[PDB]
Amino acid sequence: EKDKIKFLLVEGVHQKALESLRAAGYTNIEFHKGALDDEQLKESIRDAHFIGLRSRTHLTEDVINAAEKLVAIGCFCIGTNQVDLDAAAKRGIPVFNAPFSNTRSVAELVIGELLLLLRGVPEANAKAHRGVWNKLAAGSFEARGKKLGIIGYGHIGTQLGILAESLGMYVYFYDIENKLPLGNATQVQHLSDLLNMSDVVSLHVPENPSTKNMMGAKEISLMKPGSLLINASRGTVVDIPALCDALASKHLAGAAIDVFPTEPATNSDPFTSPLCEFDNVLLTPHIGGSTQEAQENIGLEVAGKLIKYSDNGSTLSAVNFPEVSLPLHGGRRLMHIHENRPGVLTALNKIFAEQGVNIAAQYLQTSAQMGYVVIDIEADEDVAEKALQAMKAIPGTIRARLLY
Amino acid sequence: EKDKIKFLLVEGVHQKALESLRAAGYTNIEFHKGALDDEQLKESIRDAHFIGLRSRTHLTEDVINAAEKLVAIGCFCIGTNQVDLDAAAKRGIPVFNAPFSNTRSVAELVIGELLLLLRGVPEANAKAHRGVWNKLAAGSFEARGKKLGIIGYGHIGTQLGILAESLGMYVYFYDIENKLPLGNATQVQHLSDLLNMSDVVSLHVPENPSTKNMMGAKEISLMKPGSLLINASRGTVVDIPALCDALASKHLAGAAIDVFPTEPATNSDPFTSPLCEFDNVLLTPHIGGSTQEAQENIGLEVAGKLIKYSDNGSTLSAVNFPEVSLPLHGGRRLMHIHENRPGVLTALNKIFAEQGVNIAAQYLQTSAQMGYVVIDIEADEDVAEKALQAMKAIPGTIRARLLY
Amino acid sequence: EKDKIKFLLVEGVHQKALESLRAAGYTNIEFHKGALDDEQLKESIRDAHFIGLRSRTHLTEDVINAAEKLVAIGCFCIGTNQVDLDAAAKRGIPVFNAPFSNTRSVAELVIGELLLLLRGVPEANAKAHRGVWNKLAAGSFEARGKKLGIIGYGHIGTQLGILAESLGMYVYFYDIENKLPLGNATQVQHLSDLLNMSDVVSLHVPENPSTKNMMGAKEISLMKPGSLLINASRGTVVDIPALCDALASKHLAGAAIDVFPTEPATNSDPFTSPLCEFDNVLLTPHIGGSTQEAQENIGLEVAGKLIKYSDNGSTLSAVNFPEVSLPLHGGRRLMHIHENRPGVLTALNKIFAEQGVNIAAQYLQTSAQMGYVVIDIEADEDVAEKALQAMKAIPGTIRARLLY
Amino acid sequence: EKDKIKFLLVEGVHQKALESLRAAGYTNIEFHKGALDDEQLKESIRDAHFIGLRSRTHLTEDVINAAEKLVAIGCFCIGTNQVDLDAAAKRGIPVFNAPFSNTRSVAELVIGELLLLLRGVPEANAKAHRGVWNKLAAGSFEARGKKLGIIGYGHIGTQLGILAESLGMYVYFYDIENKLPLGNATQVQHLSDLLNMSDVVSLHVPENPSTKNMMGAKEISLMKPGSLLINASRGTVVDIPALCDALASKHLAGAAIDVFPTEPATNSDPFTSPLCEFDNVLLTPHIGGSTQEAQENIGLEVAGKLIKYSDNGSTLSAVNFPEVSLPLHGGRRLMHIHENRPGVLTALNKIFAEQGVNIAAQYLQTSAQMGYVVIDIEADEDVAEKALQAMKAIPGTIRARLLY
Ligand SMILES: NC(=O)c1ccc[n+]([C@@H]2O[C@H](COP(=O)([O-])OP(=O)(O)OC[C@H]3O[C@@H](n4cnc5c(N)ncnc54)[C@H](O)[C@@H]3O)[C@@H](O)[C@H]2O)c1
Ligand SMILES: NC(=O)c1ccc[n+]([C@@H]2O[C@H](COP(=O)([O-])OP(=O)(O)OC[C@H]3O[C@@H](n4cnc5c(N)ncnc54)[C@H](O)[C@@H]3O)[C@@H](O)[C@H]2O)c1
Ligand SMILES: NC(=O)c1ccc[n+]([C@@H]2O[C@H](COP(=O)([O-])OP(=O)(O)OC[C@H]3O[C@@H](n4cnc5c(N)ncnc54)[C@H](O)[C@@H]3O)[C@@H](O)[C@H]2O)c1
Ligand SMILES: NC(=O)c1ccc[n+]([C@@H]2O[C@H](COP(=O)([O-])OP(=O)(O)OC[C@H]3O[C@@H](n4cnc5c(N)ncnc54)[C@H](O)[C@@H]3O)[C@@H](O)[C@H]2O)c1
Repeated sequence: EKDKIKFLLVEGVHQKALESLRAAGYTNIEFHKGALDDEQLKESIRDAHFIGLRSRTHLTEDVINAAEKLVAIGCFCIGTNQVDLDAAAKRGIPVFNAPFSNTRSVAELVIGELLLLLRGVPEANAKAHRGVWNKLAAGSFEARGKKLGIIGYGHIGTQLGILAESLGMYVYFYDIENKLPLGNATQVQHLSDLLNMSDVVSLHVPENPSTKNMMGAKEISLMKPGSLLINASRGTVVDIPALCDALASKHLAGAAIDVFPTEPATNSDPFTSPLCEFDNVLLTPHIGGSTQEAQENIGLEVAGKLIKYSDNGSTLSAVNFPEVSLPLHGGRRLMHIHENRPGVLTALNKIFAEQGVNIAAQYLQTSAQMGYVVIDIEADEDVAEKALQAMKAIPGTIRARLLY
Repeated sequence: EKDKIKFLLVEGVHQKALESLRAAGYTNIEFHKGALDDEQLKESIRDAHFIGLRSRTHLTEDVINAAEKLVAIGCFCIGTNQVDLDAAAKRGIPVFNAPFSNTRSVAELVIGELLLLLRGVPEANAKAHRGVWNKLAAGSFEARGKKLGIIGYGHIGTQLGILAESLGMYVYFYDIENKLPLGNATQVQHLSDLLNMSDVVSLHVPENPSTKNMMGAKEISLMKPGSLLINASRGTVVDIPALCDALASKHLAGAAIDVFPTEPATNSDPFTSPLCEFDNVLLTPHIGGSTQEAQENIGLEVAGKLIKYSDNGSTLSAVNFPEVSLPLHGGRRLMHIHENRPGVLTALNKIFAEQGVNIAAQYLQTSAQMGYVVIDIEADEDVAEKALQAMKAIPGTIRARLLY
Repeated sequence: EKDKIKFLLVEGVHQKALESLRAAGYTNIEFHKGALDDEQLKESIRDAHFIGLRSRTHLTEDVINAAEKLVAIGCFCIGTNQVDLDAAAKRGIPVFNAPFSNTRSVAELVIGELLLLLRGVPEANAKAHRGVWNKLAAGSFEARGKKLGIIGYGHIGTQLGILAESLGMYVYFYDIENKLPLGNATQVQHLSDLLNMSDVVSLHVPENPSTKNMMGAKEISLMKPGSLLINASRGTVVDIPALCDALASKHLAGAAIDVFPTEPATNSDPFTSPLCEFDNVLLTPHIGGSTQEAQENIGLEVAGKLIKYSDNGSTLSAVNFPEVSLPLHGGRRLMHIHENRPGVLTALNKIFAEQGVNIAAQYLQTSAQMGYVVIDIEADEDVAEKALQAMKAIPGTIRARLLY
Repeated sequence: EKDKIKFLLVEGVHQKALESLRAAGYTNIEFHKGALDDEQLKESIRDAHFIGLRSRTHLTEDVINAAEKLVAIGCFCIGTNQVDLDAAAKRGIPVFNAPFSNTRSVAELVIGELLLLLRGVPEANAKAHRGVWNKLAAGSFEARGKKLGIIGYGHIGTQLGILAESLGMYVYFYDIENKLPLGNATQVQHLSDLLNMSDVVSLHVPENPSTKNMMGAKEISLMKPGSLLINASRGTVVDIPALCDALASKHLAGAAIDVFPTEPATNSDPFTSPLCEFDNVLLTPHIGGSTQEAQENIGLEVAGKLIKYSDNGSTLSAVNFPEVSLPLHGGRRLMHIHENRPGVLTALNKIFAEQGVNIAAQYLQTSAQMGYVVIDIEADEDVAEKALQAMKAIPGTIRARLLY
C-alpha cells in the first residue's frame, strides 16, 4: 500500500518481484538492471524505504548511514555478506534473504552431469571438437542400476535422491544427523561404507569448519575404483590437488566441479585450475542455482518477506534480527525496536493502561542488545496516533511504527 | 556341444557371449578384440563353423564363398547390411542379429544431453577450460515444465518420453503412423505445430528415402526460436549446413549430434564437420548404443540364437531364412535346406517310410524360393546317419544336418 | 519432570502415551484400563494435575470444580464434547485432543468393505455358517472399473479416493466447498448426478444440522439400482427406516454401517436395529478408528501436548484456550492466566521493572474474555519464586505458574 | 463363417461369447441358460458341430458317441474333467478350456478378506447381527506396514503381490521354482522363514501330490502367533482339523477359506464344516473366480479358441491333443488327424507331389497314438477339393478337412 513508500530494486531483480510488490499496492519502485555506482547508489538509497539488491552491491556502514528512511533490506540471493548486518541491526533494519530458494536447479544439474559423466561424454565431445573420433564402449555405463552416494541429506540431497530413483538408481546417504529417508533412500552409518560402495558421489553439505577439505586424499582413496565425484555445494569441501592425483591415476573416471576455492569476482577475470588439464571433467562457473526459474521464485520469496514486514511486523527468517510474528486479527498494530534493558516494556505498556486501552495481543523477542515487540490494541485511529508519539519518547527507543 | 566346432568372433564381442558359448559346451573359440582384414579374415573363417561379427566386418559373397564350414552368421548389433544376405541364404546359411537391443542407452543419453543443453553447460565448460568464467545465467532453464517434441514415437521415442515425464516435462509427438500414446503424451497433427511449439526437439525415426534430410532449412525455421535440437538416430536425417546457419543466427540455442552423414571408418581417422566451431553443440562418436549393459545384452542375445540353431535348428528371428522352430522332445533330429520345388518333401519323407521309420514331428516353412524343414524321427544313430546320407542326395538339396 | 505431579489416565489410553510421560520424567501415573464412575472419579481426580480421558468419561462443571490440582485436560480422541469446555477455560485449564488422528483406518475399512459387498461375501458367509451353499455368482462384480461416489471430499474422502484409484476404480466426489481434486477425481455439480451415476456411495461428511438425515428416502432413490451404500461417518446422516425399505425392495444390493443414530453405552448393552435382519449388510460397533496404529499415534500425540504445556506453557492446538508458544531459550519461565481487562499486563511487567529485572521475551494472546501470557526473565529461582507470589495477587488473576 | 455350421452353447455361457462367434460369421447358435436333460442333450448334440459347456454337463462316451458332426469341445471354465477327454481325442475332437481366465477376481477377493480379517470385522459383524455390541481395539491392525506371505507365486500370487503393495504391505513369497519378483516382492528360501515372519499367509498353489495337506499342524504351528491364513486355491492344501485347533487355541486370529475338501454338488445341498463354529472365519462357497467380469473374458477366450481352430487348424492350448499352429499366409489350408504310424505322412505328401502341386508350409506334431498335421498348398479351389477326397482314403485317417 501507500504510493509514498519507495522501493529501490537493484542488480536486475526478477520481474516477478515487481509484480508481487505492485499487487500489494507498493507502486513506488526504482528499477536498475545493474549495480549502481557508489555515488548514485547513495543518491538512490537516501530517500529509499526498502532496498532490494543481489550480491554485487556492497552495502557498507557509510552507505547504510546514507539512507535515512531505510526500513528493511532484501537480499535477492542466498549469500548475505555484502551488507553490514549488525550496522543495519543497530539502526533497526532487518535483513532478509532467500536461503533454500534454488534446489530443483542444483538437482537438475547433478542428474544431468552424472548421466553424461558415466558415459564419457565430456571427453568424447572435447575430442570430437578437436577433430578426433574416439568411439569406445570400454567404460560407459547406464545410470539404471547404479548406486548414488549423497553426503548431506538436506534440501538438495532429498530432491536429487528422488529424481535419481526415477532414472533407476539406488540412493544411499550420509548425514551428520539422522534423517527420514524419502522414497527408498538408505541411510549409511559410516562415510567409509558410503564411499566404498558408491559409483557416483555427490556433496550437498554446508560451508563450515567440519566440512573444510572434508573430501581429501584419504576419503577419495576410499571411493571404489572407477567412480565419479560431483561437487556442487561449496568450494571448500574438496581437496583439489588430491582430486587431481586420483584423476591422473585413473582412480576416478571423471568428476564435475561447480564451485571452487577461489572464484573470479567477475566474468572479466580469468579462471585458473589444475582441473583444466582433464577432458573427463566438467568445469562450471558456479551455476546450478543460476537458472531463470530460480531467479523467479527468489524474487517472489524475498519481495514477499519485505511486504509482510512492511504490512504486519513479521521478522521470521530475518538474518540479523530477533524473530517475531503475530497472527493478525483485530485492528491497530504498532511495533517497537529498542535497547534491551529493564523497564522499557513496562513504560510501553503503561501508555495504554493509563488511557484505558486494551492490549489484544503482544509479542516481544529479544537479541543481545536489542528488543523488538509487536503490539495489538483494541483502539481507534486517533488513540493509535497518540500512543505512537508517546512510544517514540520512551528512553531506549530506536524505532516505532503504526502498521495499521 | 562340440570340441571341434570352430567359433570365429571378431570386433570385440562382449565377454558374456564368450561365456554363454562355453556354457553350451562350445569351447573352440577364436576371439579377436578388433577387426580382421580380408586377407586374414579368409584364413580364419575357412574352417570356421560360426562367426560373430559387428558393424565393421564385411561378409561379401566372395568371403561367404570362401567359408567352407560356415553354418550360421551372427551379427552382434542391430545393423545387418554389412553381410550379403542373399549370398548367405543361397548356401543355407541364416543370419541373426539383435533387433532392438539398446533403447535405454539412447534414452538416458538424450535425457542427460537436453538437461545440460537447456542450461548452457556445453559452452560454459568449453570456455572454462580456456580460462574463461561465464556466469551468464539468463538463458539457463529448468527441464521441469518444458515441452519435448519427439519426432518418431517408436521404441526409443516411447522410452525417452517416459523418462522426460519423470523430470516434469511435457511430451508431444509427431509420428507418421497414428499410435497409442503411453503416459500423458499428445500426438500432434502436423510437424509445423510441434516444431513451433517445442522447447527441445529430438529425432527417433528410421533411415529411408522418406526421412532423408527431413529437418531441412525450412523445418529448422518452424522451430521455436531459442530451442534445442537433438539427433541420435541416423546421419542422413538433418541438413547440417542448415543447422550451422541456425546456430550462428541464434535461432537455435544449442544442439547435440551423435550420428553424422559421413562418419570416420575407425578411431584413427580424422573427424571433420562445421559443427566443431560451435561450443554450444555436443558432438559424440556414434555412441548412445555403446554401453556395457547394452553390449552385454546383445552378447547374450545373439550367442543364444546361435546355440539354439546349432542344437536344434531353430531359425526364429533370422532375417534371411524361413522361420521354423520345433518343440524339443524325443530322439533324433535332422534338418534339410533345399530349393522350393514340388516333390522334394515327399521324397524326403519316403526315405523313412520305406524303412518303416516313424516320424514323430515335422515343420516345413518355405521362403520365396527356398524351403527349410526339420524332422523328429523315432530311430537311432545308425539309421539316422544312414538317413542323413540319402537326404543329401536329393534333387535340389542345399544342406542336411543331424542335430542330435 | 516431577515425582509428585499426578497423572490420571482413564479409559485405557495406549501404552505409548504411558511410555512418553515417563520419558519426560513423569512417573506418578494412575492408570485405568476402563472408565471410572462419578463417585470414584472424584476421589482420583482430586489431587491429580493432569487427566487423560476418552469418549466415555464426562467432565462436567461439577467434576471440574472438584478437581483442585487440575492443570490441563487431555482428550485421547477426536471428540471433545464429553467435557465442559467453558467450565475449564474459566479455571485456566486448557483442553487438548487429537484432531485428525485416524483417517487411514477408516480408509482401509471402506476399501475392504466395498470389495466384499460388491462380491456378495457378507450374505454368502451368513448362509454358509447356517449350512447353506450359495454359489449365485450373477451379482458378483470386480472393483476395477467401477465408480466410487464420495460425498464429502475431506480428510478421509481424499484418502479413500487414493486407495480406490489403486484398485482401478473411478472416483467422483460431491462436496459443498469446491475443492482441488487429488488424483483423477472428478467433482460432481449435483448429488443427483453422483447418486444416479455411482456404483458404491460412501459418506465422509461432518455432523451438523446440515448433514442430519442427508440420505433421505429420496436420495436413496436417486441411487443407481443395485448399488451399495457405506456410512462410516456419523450416525445421524442416514435415514435408516428408508435404508431398510431400499434393501428389502432390492433397489440396493447391500450396505455397510459403522455409526448408528443411537449407539450402546457400553459393550454390555443390547444392540438393536432393523438392519440386523439383512445378511447383505455389514454392521460394525463404531470401529474403523479403533486400530492399534491409530491408538498408538493418538497416545503419542496428546501426551506430547500435555508435556509441552507442563514444561513450557505451549497451548497451541488447544480448543478452549488462546494459542501461545514461545521459543525455549534462556532461564526462568513463568505464565499467567487472567481476565482480559485493561491494565493487567502493565502491572505484571512492573513487578520486574521496579526490581530491575530484564525481560528477555514475552507472548500475550487473548481470548474473548481471557488472556494468556508467558514470560522469559533473566533472574534466578529466588526472584522468580518471589515474583510468582506477586503475580498471583493481581486484580483478575486466574492462575500463575513457574515453568522453570 | 458358414451359416451351416452349428454351435451349441449350454449352461448360461456369457453373452460376450455369442458376440464373438457372430462377429466371425458363425451365426448358427443354439443357446441354453442351463444344463440340458440327457435326452435332449443328445438331441441337441447329434447334429452339432461345436459344443460349449461349463461344468454341470457331463460329456461321457455314449454322449460323445451321439454327436456325429462334432468338431471341437469348448470348456467355458478351467475345470475340464466333466468330459471324456481321450474318448474325444480318439474321435479327433480337441478339448479347449480357459485356465488362467479369472485371476483379478481371486486377488480382489483375498485383498478384501485380509483387510477385514485383520480388523476383526467378520466377528464384530456376526455379533452385531446377533444383537451384541462388541467394540474393541485390542487386536485390530491396519494393513499398511504388514507382511504378506504368498505360497505359490504364479498367475494369482503376482497380482495379489502387486495390489498388496498399493495398500502399503511388504510381500514375500515362496515357490518350488525360482521366480522373478515383481515390484518389490521378496523371494524367501525356506517355508519356515516365510511362516515365521508373515502376518497373513495366502496359498495360490496347484492341486497335486506334493501340495496335499501341505499346510498341516507343523506348518501352522510355525506361523507367528496372531497371524491369519487365507486359502482360496484348492481344498486339499490345508489340514482342516489342524486349522480348527490353532483357531480354537488362538494361535491364529482368524482365517478365510473359499475351497474345501468336499464341496456340495449343488446349492440345494447342505454345507457342513468344523469351521462353522468360528465367527472369526469367513466361509465362502467356492467363489473368488465367480465374478461377472471373469465369466466375460472366459467367454471371449474359449469362443476364440474354437473360432481359431475352426478357421485355421490351431490346436495350441488344446487339452487332449497335440499342439500345432501355422502362421497363415497363402491360400489353401487342409488338415489331417490320423493314427501315429509309419508311411502315413509320405502317402499324404505323395498326393500333391504326383499332381505337381507345391507345399508351401507343413506342421506335424504327434501324440501317443495319433498325429495331427496342418498343410498349406499353392493350389486352386478345385485341386484342393480333389486332394481332400484322396486324403480321406489314406489308411489311418480319422479326419481330414479343407480350412480355406
Ligand atoms: N552450486 C550452487 O550454485 C549452489 C546453490 C545452492 C546451494 N548450494 C549449496 O548446497 C549445500 C547444501 O544446500 P542445502 O540447501 O540442501 O542445505 P541443507 O542445509 O538443507 O542441508 C545440508 C545437509 O548437510 C548435512 N550435514 C552437515 N554437515 C554434514 C557433514 N559434516 N557430514 C554429513 N552431513 C552433513 C546437514 O545435516 C543437512 O541435512 C550448501 O552448501 C549450499 O550452499 C550450492
Ligand atoms: N545413435 C545411435 O547409436 C542409435 C542407436 C540405436 C538406434 N538408432 C536409431 O534410432 C532410430 C529409431 O529407433 P527405434 O527403434 O526407436 O525406431 P522404431 O523403428 O522402433 O520407430 C521409429 C518411428 O519413426 C516413425 N516414422 C517413420 N517415418 C517417419 C517420418 N517420416 N516422420 C515421422 N515419424 C516417422 C515410425 O512410424 C516409427 O514409429 C532408428 O531409426 C535408428 O536410426 C541409432
Ligand atoms: N466411524 C468412525 O469411527 C469415524 C472415525 C473418524 C471420523 N469419523 C467421521 O468422518 C467424517 C469425515 O471426517 P474427515 O476428517 O474426513 O472430515 P473433514 O471434516 O476433514 O471433511 C468433511 C467434508 O465434508 C464436506 N461437507 C460438509 N457438509 C457437506 C454436505 N452437506 N454435503 C456434502 N459435503 C459436505 C466438507 O466440505 C468437508 O470437505 C467426520 O464428520 C466424522 O463423522 C467417524
Ligand atoms: N478359489 C477359486 O475359485 C480359484 C479360482 C481360480 C484358480 N484357483 C487356484 O489357484 C491356484 C493357483 O492358480 P494360478 O492360476 O496362479 O496357478 P499357477 O500354476 O500360475 O501358479 C502356481 C504356482 O505354484 C507354484 N508351486 C507349485 N507347487 C508349489 C509348492 N509345492 N510350493 C511352493 N510353490 C509351488 C508354481 O511354481 C506356480 O508359480 C490353483 O490351484 C488354482 O486352481 C482357485
